[PDB]
Amino acid sequence: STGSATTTPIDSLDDAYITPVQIGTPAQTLNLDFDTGSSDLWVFSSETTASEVDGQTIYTPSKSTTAKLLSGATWSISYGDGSSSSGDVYTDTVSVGGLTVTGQAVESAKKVSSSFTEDSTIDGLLGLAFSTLNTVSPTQQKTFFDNAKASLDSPVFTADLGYHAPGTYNFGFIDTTAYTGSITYTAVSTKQGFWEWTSTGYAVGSGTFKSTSIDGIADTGTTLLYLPATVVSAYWAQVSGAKSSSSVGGYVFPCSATLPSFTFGVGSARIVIPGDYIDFGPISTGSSSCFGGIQSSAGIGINIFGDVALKAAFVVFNGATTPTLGFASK
Repeated sequence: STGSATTTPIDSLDDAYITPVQIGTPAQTLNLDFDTGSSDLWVFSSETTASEVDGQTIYTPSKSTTAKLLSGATWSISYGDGSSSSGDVYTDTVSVGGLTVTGQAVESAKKVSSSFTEDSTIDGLLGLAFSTLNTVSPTQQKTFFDNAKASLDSPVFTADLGYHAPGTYNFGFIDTTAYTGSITYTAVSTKQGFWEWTSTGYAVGSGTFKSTSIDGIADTGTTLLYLPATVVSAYWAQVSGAKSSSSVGGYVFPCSATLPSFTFGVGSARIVIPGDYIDFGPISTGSSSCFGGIQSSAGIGINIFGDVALKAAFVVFNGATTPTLGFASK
């Protein structure tokens, strides 16, 4: 089997992407944030505290004839951005772009943190990291991909995120029309439950390539590119007027400035992030100060190849017995 679904930016800055997901019988369609940096499929629901729901579409398990309580199961998650959610668990039928999993754990939120409430466009998350990170207790649950894997034509999914435009998540096949050149595959460590890999270096604009190992995660659920402070400083030093603002919480730059591209290494191959992808607009409405899309990972504890990086490539998440990651230009 295979599946193919369009993913759509939530706003004009590509702050996140939402993909429609069918849950239950008859189908309830929710727009979920596909997150290769986590491993829970959780949704706003009829059980979510009413004051914490503000425009989201909810899953109502009582209206699904295939929903079954996962008795005794609870879940609770906190994300790198400080947001969180928790609740109980049902199993139900979940379909993405034509691909159907029966008995998928659907984690129903009883509580969500303010950032989730305040974002009306995201109805939940669909985790695509390794199932070892799943928070369901007492019995850890499998991700949608893990459940589908054995049935897929090939045990892979791909992320093809658009710049200020829709893109595509495919399951079970590689669309050879969706990228240019070849796909370069690189080793993955699953030791932290992430799609963790090592970039071979970077360049800033037309500058020479610096060969240096950068361990980080391929994370579709993180908006920006977070790299070591040395790398980030080298980038922003090439932008007139850029500075790190402690009050704002990262590098900002005048929108009159021209942003250089940023290249990262995948083996001997190179992915070029165009300068425009690194502009995240005014820090506040009407401000001449713009927020940068490359920021320091110092104090996160890990480097994150988030959407800024991933949307510059066609990315293969290869879930073979020894997982690997593939990157192609497009």
